[PDB]
Amino acid sequence: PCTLEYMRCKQDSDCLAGCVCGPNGFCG
Amino acid sequence: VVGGTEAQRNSWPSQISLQYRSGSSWAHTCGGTLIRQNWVMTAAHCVDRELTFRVVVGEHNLNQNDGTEQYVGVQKIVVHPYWNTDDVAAGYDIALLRLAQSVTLNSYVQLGVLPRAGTILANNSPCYITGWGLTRTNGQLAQTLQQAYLPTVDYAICSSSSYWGSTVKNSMVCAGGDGVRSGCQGDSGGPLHCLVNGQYAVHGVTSFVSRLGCNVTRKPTVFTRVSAYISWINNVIASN
Ligand SMILES: [Ca+2]
Repeated sequence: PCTLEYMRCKQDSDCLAGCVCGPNGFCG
Repeated sequence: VVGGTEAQRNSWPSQISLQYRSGSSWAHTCGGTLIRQNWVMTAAHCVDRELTFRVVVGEHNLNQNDGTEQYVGVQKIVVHPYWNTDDVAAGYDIALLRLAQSVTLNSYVQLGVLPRAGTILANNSPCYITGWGLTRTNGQLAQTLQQAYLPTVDYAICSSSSYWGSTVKNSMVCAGGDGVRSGCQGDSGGPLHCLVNGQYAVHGVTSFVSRLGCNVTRKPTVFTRVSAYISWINNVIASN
């Protein structure tokens, strides 16, 4: 799963659950 | 919200925008439901990051003055004790935010109506998800509040191997999953409004989607079932 919060990130580990950090700097 | 449409302004008066301080401004991260003049219901994961939060009630366009907004800081936060940031699938994705001050109720700002404790909707129940989340995978937040019709997918179907399997619990509500409409990043914590006996009530708190994307066939958007936490919410508010 991947949560539906909108948050900035620098690396995949900055994102929750199975979400990954997109090249635009946000989780998804 | 993917596959939705712009909601009429202030048509979902209990919907709020949860934002965190970003530099010299504020950034929307989640949705939420105003349940008391000084209490907001949202998803626990929306506050996993201990940032500075504020709530915007009566909002429609995140980047334009609509003349109906009220901005109030989040003073206290109560996360469900069983919430585990490392296992969203376990459930308990719910938290209450006590506001710094009580907001003023009017046509644009109204208390959300919650379902009676334990009520579970039948399959294909009429509901709408609302929020400023992405309208497409890899897109940006919606500038205006969006809504999308998302009929429920009952537990029997949703927890079937073809859908979410055991990942979905009875303490959750599934909706959508047609591969076109769904919640997306920025919608978390927001409501899933379902029409029951002429009244729309917030039966869900937006929680998650598939790791494969927001709108994925047989992977309906998953929400925390509000009706499973009525006593919890009351206990938190009563503990004042
Ligand atoms: Ca505005």
